[PDB]
Amino acid sequence: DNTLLISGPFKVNGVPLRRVNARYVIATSTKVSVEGVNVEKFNVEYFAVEDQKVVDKALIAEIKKTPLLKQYLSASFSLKNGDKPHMLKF
Amino acid sequence: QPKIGYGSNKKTKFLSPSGHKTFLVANVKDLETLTMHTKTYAAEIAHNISAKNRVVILARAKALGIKVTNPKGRLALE
Amino acid sequence: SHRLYVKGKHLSYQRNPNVSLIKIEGVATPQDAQFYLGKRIAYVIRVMWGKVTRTHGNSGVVRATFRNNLPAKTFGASVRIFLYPSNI
Amino acid sequence: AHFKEYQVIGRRLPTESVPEPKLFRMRIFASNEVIAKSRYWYFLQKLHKVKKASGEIVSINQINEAHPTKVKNFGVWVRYDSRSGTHNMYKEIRDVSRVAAVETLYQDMAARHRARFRSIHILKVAEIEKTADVKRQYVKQFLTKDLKFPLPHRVQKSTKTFSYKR
Amino acid sequence: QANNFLWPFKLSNPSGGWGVPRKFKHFIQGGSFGNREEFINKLVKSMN
Amino acid sequence: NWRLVEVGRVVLIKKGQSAGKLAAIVEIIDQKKVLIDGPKAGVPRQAINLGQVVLTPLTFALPRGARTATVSKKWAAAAVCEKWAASSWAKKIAQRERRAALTDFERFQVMVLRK
Amino acid sequence: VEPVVVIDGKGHLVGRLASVVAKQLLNGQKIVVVRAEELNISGEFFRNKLKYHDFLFRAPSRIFYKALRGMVSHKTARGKAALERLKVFEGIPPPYDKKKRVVVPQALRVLRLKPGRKYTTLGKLSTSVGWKYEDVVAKLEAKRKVSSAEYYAKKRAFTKKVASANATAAESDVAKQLAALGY
RNA sequence: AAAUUGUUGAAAGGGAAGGGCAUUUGAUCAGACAUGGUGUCACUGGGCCAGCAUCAGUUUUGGUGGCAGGAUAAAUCCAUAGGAAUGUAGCUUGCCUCGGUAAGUAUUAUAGCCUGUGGGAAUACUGCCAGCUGGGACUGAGGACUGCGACGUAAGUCAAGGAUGCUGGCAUAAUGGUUAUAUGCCGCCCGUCUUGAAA
RNA sequence: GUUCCUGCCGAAGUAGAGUUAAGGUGCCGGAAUACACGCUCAUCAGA
Ligand SMILES: [Mg+2]
Ligand SMILES: [Mg+2]
Ligand SMILES: [Mg+2]
Ligand SMILES: [Mg+2]
Ligand SMILES: [Mg+2]
Ligand SMILES: [Mg+2]
Ligand SMILES: [Mg+2]
Ligand SMILES: [Mg+2]
Ligand SMILES: [Mg+2]
Ligand SMILES: [Mg+2]
Ligand SMILES: [Mg+2]
Repeated sequence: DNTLLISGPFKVNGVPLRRVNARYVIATSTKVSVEGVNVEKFNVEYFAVEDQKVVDKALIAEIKKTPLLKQYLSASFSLKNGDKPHMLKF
Repeated sequence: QPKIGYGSNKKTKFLSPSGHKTFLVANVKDLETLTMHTKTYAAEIAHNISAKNRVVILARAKALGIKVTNPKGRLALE
Repeated sequence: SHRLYVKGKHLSYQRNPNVSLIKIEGVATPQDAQFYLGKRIAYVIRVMWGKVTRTHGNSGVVRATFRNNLPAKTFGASVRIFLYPSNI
Repeated sequence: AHFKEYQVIGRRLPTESVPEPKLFRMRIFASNEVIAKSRYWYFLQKLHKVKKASGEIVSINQINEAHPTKVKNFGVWVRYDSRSGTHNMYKEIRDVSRVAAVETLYQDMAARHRARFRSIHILKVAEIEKTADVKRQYVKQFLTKDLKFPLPHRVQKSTKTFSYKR
Repeated sequence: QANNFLWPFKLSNPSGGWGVPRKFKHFIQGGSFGNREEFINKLVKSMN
Repeated sequence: NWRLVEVGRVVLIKKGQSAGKLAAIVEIIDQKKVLIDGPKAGVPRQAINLGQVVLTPLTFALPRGARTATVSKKWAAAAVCEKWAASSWAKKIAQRERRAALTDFERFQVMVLRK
Repeated sequence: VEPVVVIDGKGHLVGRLASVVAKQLLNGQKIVVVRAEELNISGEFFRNKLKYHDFLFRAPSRIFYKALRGMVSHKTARGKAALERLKVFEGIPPPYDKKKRVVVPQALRVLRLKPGRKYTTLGKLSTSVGWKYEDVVAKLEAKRKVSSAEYYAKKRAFTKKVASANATAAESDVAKQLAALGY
């Protein structure tokens, strides 16, 4: 149904599993490998805790390898003065 | 400055915001000509009708289910 | 801070009350303004919503269309331009 | 537009009991081929009686610069009518290519004499192989050894409405 | 017959522009009108 | 010291197709225009008005009217690339382009390290 | 970029400064003008004199206010609002004497008027047309310049302290490691 | 009877009454889904609104791919004989701040350069593509089917003779109207004239 | 002297989007106080 599925993880930043519209989202160039988490069961009709824990364990496992990523996901983002989005590489 | 280019669309011409074309009505017999065209037309009681006749016209219009554009005129003000 | 937008000024009308000219900070060239096309504008309590349509001139001023036209007393008033709908 | 040089040759049509008439070659400077052909014709009626109908173009060709790396000294001959009377002029332009030299020539001529491209007529552009034949002084200025001078008009636009620093 | 069958083409003004600032001189003189030969292709595509 | 246009004066193209590339002047056409070749940088040899280009303090020996191969050899011998890299101006240019290059995650790393 | 912009009047042309300020006000920016007595006008002294006369407020600030009001459509609501946004003063009154004052390059006389061309100082014009306060303002300005010299000495000391602090920060590791890694 | 004049009464205001503009504070009025059904407060269908997806028309803006032509670009590069000065490498002479100075031959040497001239090409420009892919903006006109089509083994499906689908909210609201003071700014006899408009 | 409103034919239109001529880009006013040349500031400067 064209709703992207996202996890905080709730462990890291307190954002649970949720549906988000694609156009209201910016994509950064940094990646994590999603192969660890399987992400087949939950679907659109399902949305109409334990699953989030299962997903979060696998995703944290990959998060640990990259330095400082947990801190990045924990903190929020905002535009400071003098920040021009068009130059800003996200 | 008025000119033909300002002319309104035919399908929307002569239409009130309620969507009913106004038709003048003098008596019950003229009201009954609008029996089924309740969607297309709405009745308007003429200025020269007496108060006694207006209540009869309103009752018959309610019975027929025809919208009256100016009820409570000369039975109420404004 | 919780700002996820850039507050921009409303300059004037196109000269046409329907179209409004918006000056956005830190935008000197049309190329810089090309990023902001399609973004949602919000004049702020009551809020009127709109969107950025196209660039205007070489100074980086952009055209904007609101659902209801601005009252013309807001020339120089502060106006918000959000990042969504994002194209990045 | 930015100029282009063109070799143009036209035969002026064969007729009965007339052998193939001599090829009339010229070197036009024009933005495009069409203007070059028309310039060729316009030049040709002056030399002798012709017309577009009475003749044809044999070969239009673009000629690029042989050495667009080397800086060269060109002697340019210009003739035009200050409307009532017409007079010659010899200028010397230091430039890398013949076409760029002609571009600068036309800019300078329009600046100094209020004359258009149509009014101006170019005879012949010649490269000067050896220096000390440069009779003009302003060109001879730049041939001195170890030439050095500072940048003039150094001041630039502020680009901001209000400057705190000055 | 085939050409007459075609209706005269209705063309918008060129998207890029007319080129020279002033149109009303002949092509060699530096204006829009006149015989421009192959360069018509550049103009028409901009207009179409 | 004085910044002078002369044969062997290395210069930087502030605007153009190059969008910033070092070149060495080989010959001076006139006051407003000069001929430059940047064989290491990759800019083609060309005549340019001095308005587009800004001079740099560095200089090196160069015969006037030298061809591109000769200018490349002289550039290599002078090693003006390393000299430019040493200068604070080149460091500032690299600084600013690095500033734009950073990602939001990298910017957050910067913020954390600052604290 | 600031809630309020304080523009010095010295070495500026009335028309260009007024146009720039009027444009800023129409965009909502609040601007205050000070030291308008030493504002400049192109031409000769007589011509500006007779211009202000064929208009005939004597103060330089009022002349600047008229010149700026000529830009703005004051009779409209928007123009009136732009006008209350403006402030003009002869000399620097408090509290702006403690705030640095920007310069508009577009209206600078040094950058605009060619050497060897007659100009006119608005203070002399205002005094000639009947503004009998040019004398008191000059003494206040002299006192302000003495205070500004003291402030400049303090600022030089502050810059020396800033240099020492910058040196101190240099021998710290974290900034150096951050710069090498990124930013 | 109008037109006109005078006394008395009420109100506002200021030397004229007077307007327009802005702000201020208030007072007062209008503001549906009576949503069709089901279930033991929950779900479902219609209509209004907001967003998104996929399309169609119109144009705008990028990025990028392929191909043809030219002097099969011309340069450059590597070659390459001849030639020169803006005359290198040196030697010689005079004088020498004992290291630089001055100019005679010097045609490549402890620099280079220009022509003839061989090879290999690249790039630039022009032109074509019924080549891809991205971001914008305005339009959604039509109301059972019919046509040209495309693909589908086939059945059927579609971007093919004009917009449909998904998500969310859908009201004492969203808001809209009227009226009154106070505060200040501007204007301020009338006609014409004027710009676009007072002036 | 003029001749209710609208439309039509003819010597010698309304609204949205885009493009563009003539023009213009200090402000009122929408557009570079952009570039590049030659000039000129004259007691008739010059719009
Ligand atoms: Mg009546
Ligand atoms: Mg355009
Ligand atoms: Mg009283
Ligand atoms: Mg489309
Ligand atoms: Mg097109
Ligand atoms: Mg190819
Ligand atoms: Mg090829
Ligand atoms: Mg050679
Ligand atoms: Mg060859
Ligand atoms: Mg597209
Ligand atoms: Mg139209």
